[PDB]
Amino acid sequence: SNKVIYAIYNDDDVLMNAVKKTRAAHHHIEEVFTPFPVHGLDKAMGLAPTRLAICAFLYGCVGISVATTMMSYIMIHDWPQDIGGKPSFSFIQNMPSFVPIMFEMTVFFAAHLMVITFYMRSRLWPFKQAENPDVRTTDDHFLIEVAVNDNEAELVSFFEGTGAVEVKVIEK
Amino acid sequence: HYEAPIRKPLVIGDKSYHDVTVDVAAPVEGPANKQWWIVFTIALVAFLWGLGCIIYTVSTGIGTWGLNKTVGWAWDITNFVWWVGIGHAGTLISAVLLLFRQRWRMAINRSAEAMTIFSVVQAGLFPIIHMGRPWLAYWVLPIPNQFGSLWVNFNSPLLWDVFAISTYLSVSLVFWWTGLLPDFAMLRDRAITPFNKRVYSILSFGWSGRAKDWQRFEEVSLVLAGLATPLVLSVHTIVSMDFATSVIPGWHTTIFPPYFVAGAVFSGFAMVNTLLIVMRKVSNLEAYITLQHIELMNIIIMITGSIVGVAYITELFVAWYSGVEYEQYAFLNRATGPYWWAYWSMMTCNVFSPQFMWFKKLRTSIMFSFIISIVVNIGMWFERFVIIVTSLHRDYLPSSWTMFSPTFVDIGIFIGTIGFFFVLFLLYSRTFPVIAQAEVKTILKGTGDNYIRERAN
Amino acid sequence: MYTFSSKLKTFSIILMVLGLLGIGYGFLSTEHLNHVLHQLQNKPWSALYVACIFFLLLSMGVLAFYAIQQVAQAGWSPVLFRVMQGITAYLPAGSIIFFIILVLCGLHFNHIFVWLGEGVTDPKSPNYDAIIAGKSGYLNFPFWIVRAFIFLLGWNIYRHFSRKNCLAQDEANDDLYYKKNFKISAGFLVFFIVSESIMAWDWIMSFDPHWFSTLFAWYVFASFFVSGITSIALITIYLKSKGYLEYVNTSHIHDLAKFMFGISVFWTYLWFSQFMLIWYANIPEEVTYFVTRIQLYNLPFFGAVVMNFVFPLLILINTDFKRLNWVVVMAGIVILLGHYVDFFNMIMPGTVGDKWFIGVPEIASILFFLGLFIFVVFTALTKSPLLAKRNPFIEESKHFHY
Repeated sequence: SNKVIYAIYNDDDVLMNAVKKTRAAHHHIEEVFTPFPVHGLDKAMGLAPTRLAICAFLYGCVGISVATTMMSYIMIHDWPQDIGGKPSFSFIQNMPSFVPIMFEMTVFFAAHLMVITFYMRSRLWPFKQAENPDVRTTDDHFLIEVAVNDNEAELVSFFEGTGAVEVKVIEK
Repeated sequence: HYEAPIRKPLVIGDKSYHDVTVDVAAPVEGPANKQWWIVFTIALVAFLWGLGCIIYTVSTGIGTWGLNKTVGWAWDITNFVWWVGIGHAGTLISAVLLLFRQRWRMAINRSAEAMTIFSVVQAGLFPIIHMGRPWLAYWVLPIPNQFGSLWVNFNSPLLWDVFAISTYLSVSLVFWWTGLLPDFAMLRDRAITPFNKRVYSILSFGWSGRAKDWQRFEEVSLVLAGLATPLVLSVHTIVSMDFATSVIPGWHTTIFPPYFVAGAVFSGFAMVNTLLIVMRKVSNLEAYITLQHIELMNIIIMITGSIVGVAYITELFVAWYSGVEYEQYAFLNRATGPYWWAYWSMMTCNVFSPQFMWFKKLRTSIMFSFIISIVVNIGMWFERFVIIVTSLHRDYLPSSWTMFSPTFVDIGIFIGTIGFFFVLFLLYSRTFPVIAQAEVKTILKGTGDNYIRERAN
Repeated sequence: MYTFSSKLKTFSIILMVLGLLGIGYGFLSTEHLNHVLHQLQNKPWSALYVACIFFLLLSMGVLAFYAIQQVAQAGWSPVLFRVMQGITAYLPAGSIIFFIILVLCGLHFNHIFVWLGEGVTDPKSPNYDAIIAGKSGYLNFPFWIVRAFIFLLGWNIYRHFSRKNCLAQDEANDDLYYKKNFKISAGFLVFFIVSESIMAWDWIMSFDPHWFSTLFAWYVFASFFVSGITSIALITIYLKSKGYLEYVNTSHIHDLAKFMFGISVFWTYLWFSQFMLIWYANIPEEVTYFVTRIQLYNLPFFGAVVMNFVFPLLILINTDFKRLNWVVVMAGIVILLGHYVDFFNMIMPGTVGDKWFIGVPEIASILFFLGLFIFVVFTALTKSPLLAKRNPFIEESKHFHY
């Protein structure tokens, strides 16, 4: 039967002051909800860096292996016919004509495989139930939620100091 | 903070957070007027008629077109590359301006994306329609089969084009779509009817905006912008190589891969600028699309126009410098011949239109720039036309010299793609959030005619 | 101000002596030999030409960027403008030497260019070449000199007044010089583009009067513009490590690192498209350009691709690495060497052909101009303080981060 304090703010200025005070006072923040990017929130919270860029680079490497094993099989190891005077003897020979495809494949896989990685790790899909604790937060108002251990009185009195537009204590 | 006093405000009217969301959500939250229905009807009729022409020529024969035994391409691929050129504007605005930290792009990005998703699609019709036996088009793909695993070659730019266009569109579709998640969230939270409630709860994903979610969101957009700029260049270049890799005098060259790209930027922004001019008055979003946005669009157009001009004199110099009679004659044919009017009207538009922008009295004018922006698209249509036609009706072996004239079914199909473009775009403007809220709300405090005045005192 | 090291002086002197001596050394050493002996005599001459045009254009690659940053109203560049001004002090001296070389060709002291030889135009000669003679309306020698000459003034004048007006802006209670320079830089960039196209035709493509190509000048532009950016970065790293720069941090370095990265990729793009469009449809006229390069300059031709693409491709993609001093210095060195090779490759097969080598006369000219360049640039840095005064964007640049 845990309860959660919902601290509702007005601007980023009071969020930064509030977050820094919860860090100094050791109040574990469960979640922070915002209508738009803060550009200093994860820094103040101390959130770990993402790795999505590290995820794609590898996807691009998959793409080039697909492109080169496809064309080096079909064009020179299955039917080595002549289409023009193009030397189809090896893969060094007639290499330049494969570049326009190889390039496009590495971008294709690097792009699409990391976009779906984002959706899978962020849990986003067409019929997912939305999780807004307060409708007003998308358009406006910033929300920092902190779980209650036992001292409701002082945890609230803390949040009644800086940026206290509205403070709620809601079970579950 | 540390902002320079030199810069002008990008947001006009002392607008707050609620002011911005209400302004942008309003056209979505209400009914369309009579004028909208009149225009919509017109665009729809043009489209339906165009479909009739397409069906007719597919079912009866390409010979109904004005194509010749000499001129195999004209108006079909001409319009193909014209639409492709248009569909590079949005991928510049949302990716290149991003990479160069250009704040003013925030009021354009969303409509700029619409410009590519509704124009690449138009271009995608021509690769099929002009085909002799289009119901066999599936043979283009390297799919294992009962013909002894009969494959395709990988040496033709027509195949390279298949990969270029299909992946260009595919990537750009997920890019702009991801950017809609925080904007659909602001519409599902309105839920004025249970129907609309359901619609936006489905259009949006479970996007409860949170610290971590935003962190990842930003990183994804940075990666995709990085990948997008290479695509802008490589896709149009693959299209360019359909002519650059030939043996035909007047086509064989090395300047096309960057030349056609510069032209694509030029024509793309000219198109975008005309829609923004009418948009800011119909939708009443003139407080977001300011004269500084318009002026900056004009400046960019001016710059790329001069690049194109340099390429024109580059080709002429080399032609003279070269000792090849066939190349020199090809340029003489363009200067003086049966299509002289296509060449010279083309040159008139591309040479002089972007040079008016040097004059502040002309550049800073929504009236003047609206007109010029339209003109540019005419000149660029001829740019594509002239290169293809003037180089084919005159070449090796004088006995093969001919003419060229289009028929009503060549014209009609083009009209149809225009009508369809507007059907899609017009509907878009009444159902989608035309200005990104997640983007604007990050600059409202940094710039605007309220906060700057506060900083000055 | 900037205190001179009191060591780089003698360092640059050593380079300007050993290099000079090596140059002097290089000039002390039926119909078959009539070909071969010209290939041999041209070796110590094109060894100098390629060195001069390399550093000449290196300087121009900085001014082009300089003008762009001011026209674009960059909010992070103001703190680095003094360094850039110090670098672009070579141009008004290097351009003198280069011009003199062009004159020496005109006065028949070498056989660097074909169409400048004697008996080419006249039909009453065993040296008559109708193809070249037909291009004499452009290749006419006095026109070539005047046309080349005015391009140097068009660059040097800009450099001179840009600095002059900047210093005037530093000592004023209003603006008027900022806006003056804004207008001037815009004009310069227009001029620059035009002079760039012609320049490449006259100073690089003129080595082979039997060959032409579109998209040549833009390729050339990229081949020096990229190197110009890396030279900017390297000087600021040096000065920063010696304690002469303030308000400079890893975000300024990072921004330059990613800038040079993107444009090095652009160079590769242009290189490939020029090559492939000839290879794909090898109409034999204008194809021997690559035939004689692939068959002779095998490793130079392809090594230039790797060093200017493959190496930085796997370095300057990690944003943490982009903030490291040794990563940036390392990549900068490789890029500079790669573009030297690019100019080497373009010129050498037309002057010496298969007699090429990278021995004493090549190294000597490199070291000579290296020393000269170092001497001039660091001397120039003592004639003006780093970190300009009141400037409309300097306050934000002093707090720039990324």
